[PDB]
Amino acid sequence: PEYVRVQRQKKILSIRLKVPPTIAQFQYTLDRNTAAETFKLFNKYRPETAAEKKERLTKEAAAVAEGKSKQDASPKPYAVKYGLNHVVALIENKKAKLVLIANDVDPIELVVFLPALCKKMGVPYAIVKGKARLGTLVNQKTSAVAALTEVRA
Amino acid sequence: QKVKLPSGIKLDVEKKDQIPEELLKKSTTSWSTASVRPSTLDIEPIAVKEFTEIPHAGKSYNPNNKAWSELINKEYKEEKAREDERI
Amino acid sequence: MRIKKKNTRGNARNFITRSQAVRKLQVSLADFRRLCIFKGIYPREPRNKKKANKGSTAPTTFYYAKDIQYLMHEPVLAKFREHKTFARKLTRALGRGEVSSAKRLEENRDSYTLDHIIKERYPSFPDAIRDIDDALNMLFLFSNLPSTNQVSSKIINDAQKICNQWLAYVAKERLVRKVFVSIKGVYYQANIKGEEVRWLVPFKFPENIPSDVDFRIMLTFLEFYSTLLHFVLYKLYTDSGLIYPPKLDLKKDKIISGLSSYILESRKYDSPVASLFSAFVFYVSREVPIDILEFLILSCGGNVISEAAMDQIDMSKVTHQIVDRPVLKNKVAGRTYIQPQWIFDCINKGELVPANKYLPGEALPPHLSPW
Amino acid sequence: AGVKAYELRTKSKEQLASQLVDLKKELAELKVQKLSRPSLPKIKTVRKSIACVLTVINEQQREAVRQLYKGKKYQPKDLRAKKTRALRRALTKFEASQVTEKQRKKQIAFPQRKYAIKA
Amino acid sequence: GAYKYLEELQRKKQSDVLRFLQRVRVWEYRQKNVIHRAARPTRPDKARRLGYKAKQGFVIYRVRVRRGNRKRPVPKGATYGKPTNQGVNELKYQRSLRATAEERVGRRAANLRVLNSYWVNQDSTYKYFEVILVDPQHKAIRRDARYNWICDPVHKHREARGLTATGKKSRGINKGHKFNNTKAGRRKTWKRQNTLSLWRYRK
RNA sequence: GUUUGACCUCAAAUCAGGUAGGAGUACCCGCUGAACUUAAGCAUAUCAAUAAGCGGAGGAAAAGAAACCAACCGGGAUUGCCUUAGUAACGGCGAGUGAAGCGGCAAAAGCUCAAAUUUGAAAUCUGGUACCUUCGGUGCCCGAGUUGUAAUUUGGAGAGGG
RNA sequence: GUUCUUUGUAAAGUGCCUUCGAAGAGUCGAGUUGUUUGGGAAUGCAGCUCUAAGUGGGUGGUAAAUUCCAUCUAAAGCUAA
RNA sequence: GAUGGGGAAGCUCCGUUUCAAAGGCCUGAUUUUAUGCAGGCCACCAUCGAAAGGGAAUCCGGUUAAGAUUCCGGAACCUGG
Repeated sequence: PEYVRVQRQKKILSIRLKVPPTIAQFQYTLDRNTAAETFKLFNKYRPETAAEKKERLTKEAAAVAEGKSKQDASPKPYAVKYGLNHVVALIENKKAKLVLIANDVDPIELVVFLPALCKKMGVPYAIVKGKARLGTLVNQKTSAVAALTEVRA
Repeated sequence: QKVKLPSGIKLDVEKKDQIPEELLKKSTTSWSTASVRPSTLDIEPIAVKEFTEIPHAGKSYNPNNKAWSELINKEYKEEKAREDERI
Repeated sequence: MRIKKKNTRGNARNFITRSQAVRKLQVSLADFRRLCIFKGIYPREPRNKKKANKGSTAPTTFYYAKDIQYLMHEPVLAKFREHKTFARKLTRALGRGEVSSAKRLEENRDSYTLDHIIKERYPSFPDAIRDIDDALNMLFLFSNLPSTNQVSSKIINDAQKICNQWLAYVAKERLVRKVFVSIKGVYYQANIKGEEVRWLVPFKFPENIPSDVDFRIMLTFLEFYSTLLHFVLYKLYTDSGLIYPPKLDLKKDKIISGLSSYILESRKYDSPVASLFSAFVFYVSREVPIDILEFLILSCGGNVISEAAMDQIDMSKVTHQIVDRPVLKNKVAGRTYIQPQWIFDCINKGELVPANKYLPGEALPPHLSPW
Repeated sequence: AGVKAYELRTKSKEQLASQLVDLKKELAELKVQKLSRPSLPKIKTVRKSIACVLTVINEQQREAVRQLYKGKKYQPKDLRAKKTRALRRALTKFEASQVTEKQRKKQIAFPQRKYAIKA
Repeated sequence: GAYKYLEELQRKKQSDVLRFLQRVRVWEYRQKNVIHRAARPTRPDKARRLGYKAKQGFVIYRVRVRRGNRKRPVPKGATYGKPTNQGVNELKYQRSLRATAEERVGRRAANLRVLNSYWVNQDSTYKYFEVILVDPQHKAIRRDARYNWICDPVHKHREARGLTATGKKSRGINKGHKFNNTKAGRRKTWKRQNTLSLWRYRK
């Protein structure tokens, strides 16, 4: 089919052309063993899901009105930061200890600046393989970038 | 007290007299859904072989010899035909 | 009208092939075979085959097109499609992981059940009590055999409970007219409101799965007949008129697990077999089969004590002692000593025979079927 | 002459079906007389009597149908209000009195005040 | 944010990074149909400022248009008139190609309304435009007051009357002494100033 | 693991629910576009940015809160009338063509996104389904969405801190 | 005019001080071609080639350079009479 | 002469099996994953266009103010089941 032909040829078209150096820094990427060790760390810091969020709202009403507190009884939340705009904003503060950047993404221009920007600020960035993988840890279909700003002792 | 129409639009009612007789009988939507169970379901499946559910009474434990012998003699004739056809 | 073309009309219309059925339904062959047992649409011979199949002489399964047009609707068929999605959406939950969303998806679902399809196929109670004969064999078959892959325990532990319900109704209400022990287990007969019902309990011995036979058919037949016998036992219990389903004492269940467990409770007999063995107390020995004796002694109303119960841990009022050993030592002067043949011979006549005959270690009068 | 509408509403649905068939037979008897004659004045009433019965049978059916579809989203298109086509499109009172959350605060803080020039 | 990095980087079109993307993408687009549906914006920043929002009933549509001048459709290259008509290939067309792209997707996708359009790529034969359309039947649009105005039936076919950003440029509507011939309408102000007013008591 | 599964893009349904076409066309918004005619007979020109042709709307449309007009002691969204004026300007500076600012009146009304981290919680939304006070509302459940939906902010300002 | 609920240490405005105060690109602009205007050496529009900046940019109805002053804030949008 | 496509500011124009995912047939305890479709086969194309081309099958006799290979009587044949 036409759609199958075009997607295969597009892949072929990329490899035959000389590619500019800022592009194709991607495709050099984190190795499987190092990548596997990264994900252990991030999955422990999975964000609070919608079901849990609903439960957390009910629990605070029972405690907060009756005794005290401004919701402050509830403990601190530690989780990864998934929005591109947010993470770029986290960089430059600069608060972010690790950034993971997906190798893929259809605009491409979206994430080309991020390797260079991280270098200038001196955030320790990585380029983990696959955007769907980043999605899974953050309860999205695809996440584009994921940064972890805080950590348990 | 719900009712499915032929059309399959699920609706809660009280008193099944309240719904009209024409609406449940005739079709409002194009894909109506049965009612009438066919003739061809009600007829029996076809007898291949004859299965006899009543046991022979040679097969009894503690049988009488006239039955128990007649059990062996009838199936010996079944077997020896096949052994002849084998040899 | 113009000239009409050949393989449209007649035998060609009336019948369709299993390929064509499974295509037109859009179901697949695993789940087409299930629906044809629930309905149940059975296969056919056309008389003229070479008209029907275009014209192969070729080995084929035909079905009646009208029977599959009735099947095409059918609100079970939707719940098969709903399951197909539910499985696809569970794989996503695990294949993200993301476990607790799958644990939610497990709980929030509605399994199909055949209740409408029972009560249209059998309308109703004399029609069902006709065919309940055929159900009772297979439940007593599947109750006995050991749990595996292709089966699993829950299907068997359903069948044990559904059968041990059926025994307790027959034991309480006392309907056992003909008994017949065989090599192939034990046949009974019972007159449950008019029509008489034969059924075959196997002996409890640990055997055996051949692995030629298709379970993926027979479990659907079991699932159909399990629900059928639920609706019958619901009616029989309440009309008697006891509570359904009956609760069961656990500390009793841990002694034997059988018919003495289950206890029946509320909100003279048809004779003469019921109220045999009244004012009559049996002490059945270890060696004999408890599972076919206690049933007949309770269903022909008299009291039982088993040796088999004692190992878990009175003999005051005991009259009879059923035992089948070569030598016996020592025997009590008050007590009567017989072999379990006596119980089977007594019920078929319904006289009570003499107990001078039988008795260990003596030879017997033969047995005889009542058929 | 012939049937009245207020009478037919009190009658049951099976009676109205029997009423209609009796009138249709009586119409067919009259059209045999009509071809022999020049003129036959009674035939005007019995055809209007048929029309009165059909209208009452329809009106009994539809009001019953309205009540079982009552209190749910979606209903048959003949039972929905006709209006005109442009009024069928275009925004309902909820999709219009709806205002953004900044504008809602501004009207509370500063509404159109009532005043007058004199004293 | 993404904003400033994307906006700034988009401007450097003849940079080596951007021209590679330009060359790769134009080939991809040429294989596909003339009008076709795009799954997302190619430039998220550019659609966002023109007023795309990533919610249900906001549609992007990629479209291709032939470059160059407007040929007159007279038969056999023949004038039939004065030599003021002149060369036939040199006629220009007063709407833009950007505007012609909005009309074709407007006619394809008739239930939607054309909000705006943004330029994406070009080639000797073909320019490429990514058009941004909104669905006024969808209830996320009809509720919420920021985008309910587009549901009002004065905004049927904005592109055709020329009320889009590209169309208002082409008509020549701005404030000031430059835009006197066209401001309230070109044919309106013509019809105003070429009409004889006559009162009852004659002035 | 030669397996199973995430995503991306692209399809298909008599799938659930919507929506477009055509008519009218005086007025309105665009496109396209003559010739007769008037100039000596005419290729500039004029008729005319007109008729015919095509596309799109509404009770009005379009225009609209300045990348304006000005050179004043400056005015202050847009439209219309009176005036500016047969003026400036254009043109075989021939025939002819031809505005606008200010001034007086009619009417008057102002505002919204994009771009700044909510990160102590996507706070946002369509749909399905069960009840209800049904131009809608509450609960539960599929999805959309972090390649960004809400709240706060539009240059007259404004935001965070005190 | 009457009558029932009151929401709220909630929302909105106001003074002073102190760091920030982000603002739309194959666009603006320029060349050439055709068209258009009273717009005159080019008023507006379109194609094709080139293509910006941020104490910046546009305009100031005569051609350019040098230095000023005035004036608004484009390349997204809604809105009665 | 639709469709897939491609031109055209547009009324519409080209093209007709063409740069299309263009349907409908067989088998299945496809043997284990125990409640989810697996393994194969076939190959061009909508529709309109003949009361004289192609094409299943009926003859005689009777009858009406006006009809008949079409009604009546008898005697035939064709197609599909």
